[PDB]
Amino acid sequence: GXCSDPRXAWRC
Repeated sequence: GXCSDPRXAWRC
């Protein structure tokens, strides 16, 4: 759920 998290989304 990396692309689901706002801060992890930057790496997606």
